Amino acid sequence: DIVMTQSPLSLSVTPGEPASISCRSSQSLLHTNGYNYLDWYVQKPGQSPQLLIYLASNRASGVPDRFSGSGSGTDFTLKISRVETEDVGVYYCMQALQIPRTFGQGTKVEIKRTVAAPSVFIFPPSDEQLKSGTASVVCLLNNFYPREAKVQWKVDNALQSGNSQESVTEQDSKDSTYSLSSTLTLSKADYEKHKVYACEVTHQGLSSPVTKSFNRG
Amino acid sequence: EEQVLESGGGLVKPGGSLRLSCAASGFTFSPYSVFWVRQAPGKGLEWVSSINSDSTYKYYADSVKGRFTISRDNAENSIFLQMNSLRAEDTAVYYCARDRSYYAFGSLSDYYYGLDVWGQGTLVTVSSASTKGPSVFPLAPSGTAALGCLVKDYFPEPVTVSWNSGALTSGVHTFPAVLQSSGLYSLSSVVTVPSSSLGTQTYICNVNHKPSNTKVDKKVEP
Repeated sequence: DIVMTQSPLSLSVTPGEPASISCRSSQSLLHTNGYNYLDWYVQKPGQSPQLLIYLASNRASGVPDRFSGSGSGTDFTLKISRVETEDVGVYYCMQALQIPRTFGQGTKVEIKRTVAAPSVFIFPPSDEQLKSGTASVVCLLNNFYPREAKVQWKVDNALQSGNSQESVTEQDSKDSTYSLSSTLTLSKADYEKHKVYACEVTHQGLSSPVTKSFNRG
Repeated sequence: EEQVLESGGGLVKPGGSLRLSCAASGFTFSPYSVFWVRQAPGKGLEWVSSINSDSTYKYYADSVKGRFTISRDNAENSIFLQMNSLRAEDTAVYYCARDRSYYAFGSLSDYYYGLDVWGQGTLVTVSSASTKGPSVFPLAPSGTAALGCLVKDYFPEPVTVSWNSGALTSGVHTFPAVLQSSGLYSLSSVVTVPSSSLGTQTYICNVNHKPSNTKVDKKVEP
């Protein structure tokens, strides 16, 4: 079959700056009719995948003119001349020379913006949840950049390990920020034994870590 | 030609069967080859199957050969993918896509355009685990206040969360579901609102889990 490889696998670009993604095939995509059978697609958070470029260098109708493609044989490039905030997504090349159709790994495009510290909130478990026998404590980091953050849980000043999970949103298409949840899970029995619950957040945008805390349990 | 919609996806046990459908809106499928492409959990795109305009050329990825069968019906303006002997690793979002090219009478077009109309996708989950509807808990607000709903212990994906019947969208973040140790999913949906509104505005999260036919509303109050 034909194997497709993209480089890089991740890009971070300031709005207004150009971005380039390379695609390499394991054999030539140049057909004897003179055309190169390489497409580019984009998949954005919660949307139908979109055709950007076909036959290596042709922009599909409806696609902004900031997009162009080039290359021949086994080496191809998608270029975005001036990135916009809505360009966040994953970009794939696909060869259309042979069956099976094959895709590159995907290249994630992130929009670079100025550093933004998270707003932090902590939520004790509801009285309602405690009836289930489990207690979830939720720490929310809202609207921050960059994505990297450390969240540390302490229970009566004892550091927690192995009992929390994180989830992060896709980058916002307008403000280029992320939000993150950290959820600490313990038995109602263990929750009710301790008094102070705290999440400490460490982030590029915070000169010193921020702690949010509550008393109960 | 403007849209397609995939349906038929859901939870099935390994060894089981499902039939997916892809229906065209705003154009007719008849002139075109149609492709199925899937995306396994947090991974990239992989081609599954294709069928040409008159059904003489049906192609399948090696991984599904002999297990999947593609077909089409003009009267219904639809393409179908019958999936038999399902495997755990068939778990994926399945997309249908119209190729606008002319294919002569098979894999290579001299009049190529490409896959220009794709659907939103339908999730197929292949697992021995049982369906379970979520429990929904409020995240009560303690300037700007944050509040939310914890949507806990459900299977399979997906759930949908809205706020105030869709009236509240600004400031909403619904987190990607995370698989817990138990093999059940959990997520939170949060929104920020004015602290001064808490006494006079109602906040209700609307949670829908189609796979278990559960629909829950939860009032979030201080």
